[PDB]
This record gives sequence, structure tokens and C-alpha cells, in this order.
Amino acid sequence: LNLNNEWTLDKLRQRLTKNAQDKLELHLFMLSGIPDTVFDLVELEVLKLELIPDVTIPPSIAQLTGLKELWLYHTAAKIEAPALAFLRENLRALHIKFTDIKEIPLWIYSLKTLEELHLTGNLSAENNRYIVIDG
Amino acid sequence: LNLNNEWTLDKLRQRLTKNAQDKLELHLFMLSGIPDTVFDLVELEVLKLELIPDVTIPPSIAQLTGLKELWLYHTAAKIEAPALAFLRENLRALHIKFTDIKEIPLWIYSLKTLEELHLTGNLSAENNRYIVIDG
Repeated sequence: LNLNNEWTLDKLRQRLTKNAQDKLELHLFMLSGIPDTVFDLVELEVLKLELIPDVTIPPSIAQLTGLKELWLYHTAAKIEAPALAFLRENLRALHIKFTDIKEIPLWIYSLKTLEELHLTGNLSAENNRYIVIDG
Repeated sequence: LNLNNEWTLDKLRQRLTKNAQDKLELHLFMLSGIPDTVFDLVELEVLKLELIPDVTIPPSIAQLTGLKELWLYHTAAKIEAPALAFLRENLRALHIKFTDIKEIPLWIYSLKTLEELHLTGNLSAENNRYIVIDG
């Protein structure tokens, strides 16, 4: 509530940017969570989340019918089945920048419409090569 | 009254939309009433009200010199003479979506410049066919 109040519902629209790939993006960093005002920005195509702890994706993400990219940079995420199915059906690319496995959402391998996967970080550990990517 | 404290020219401005016919529109739903700050958005041309109870049209509507359309979806509306006269002289279309007669404003038939009327709902009652439209 305090976050959504201090970062007003609409100031966000002035803050949006159409990026180099001609996709409308929003970039967020270092917040305590996701403002609920985000999911009224129906024009979105690329969401970037940077260094946000303990995130759970709410079902209102199904409102963002045009979303094509999600970037999770050091932002662990959990999710339930309706939002999860929406993302299963409505996503082209996924970018992840991680410190270790705990910042890798396990649900990604249950996805079906993905066209790009981008992992940034060391995928290997001592004597355990590529266990992380068996799926 | 405290609704008129938050929505503002600036806030509502970013939320506005220019529609397919190059008409500035605002769509609102499921609020407690009409913010008075709405009527300082002097460029507005279409007003939409959806599922808002117990609405009364205030006189500040005379500030919207460019209004051409009003859409009343399940919203009965009271009004007094000044706002009524402004609307008599400055309106082209009226859309109504209703469940029954209680959501039909009685004053619409005293209008004179209307060019379109759109009614969604049963226009008849038991043993009273088309009494709703005699006027």
C-alpha cells in the first residue's frame, strides 16, 4: 500500500519506455514487492524485475494480454495455476540473471509456448555438471 | 466529496484515451460516484459510466464544451435544470444498458439535439408494451 501510494498509479505511465526492439517495457528495481498498479498497464510487452525479494505473481497478470517478455534479475518468483497457465500460453522469451539455483523458478520447464531462454550465471558446481539443466 | 480530492487534472489526464474515431474518451466502472475533477478535463468528448449507483449529474458538466456522447450502463442518474439545459443543447448520442425501467432516466425524452439512441434491455413490461418509449 505504501509503495503504490508513493509511486502513484499513473506516474507509472509517464515512466514507461518503448525500447530498442519496438516493445513497450517497464523496468523496476530494488522494491519490496510488485505494486498492484503495475497490472493496470495493459499496454505492456516487456517486464523487468531487478533485486526484488520474495515475489509471488498474482492472478491479475492475466490482464496483461500482450506480455511477451519477462526478465527476472535476482528475483525469485512463485506462482499459482491460473497465472501460471496464462504465462504458459502467452510468452515468447524469458531472461534470468541469477546468483544460484534458488533464483531459478522451477516452473519454467513446464512451459510450452516459450521461444527464447536466457540464463546469466554459472550453471555448474563442483562435481555436479549440468544437474541444474537436466530438465 | 473526498473522491474529488484524488483524481485530478494531471492524474486523469494520463489515464485518458483517444479512441478509434479520434475522440477523447474516459471509461469508468464500479466507483462510488463521479469525481468532480473529471469535469475540468475540458477536451473530453465521450463520457462512460458503468455500474455506479445513485448518480447525480452536477452543474460542472457545463465545462465540458466538447462532449458529444454519454454512455450510461446500469446507472440511474438524477439531474437539475442547469446541467439539464446544457445537455439539451450539447449532446449528440446516448447509450443505455439497463435491467429494467428503474435505470431509465425520465428526463431523456425532454431532450432536443440527440442524434443517436441505443437501448439494451427489455423495453416492455407485463400488459404495458412499449410504455417505456411512448415519449
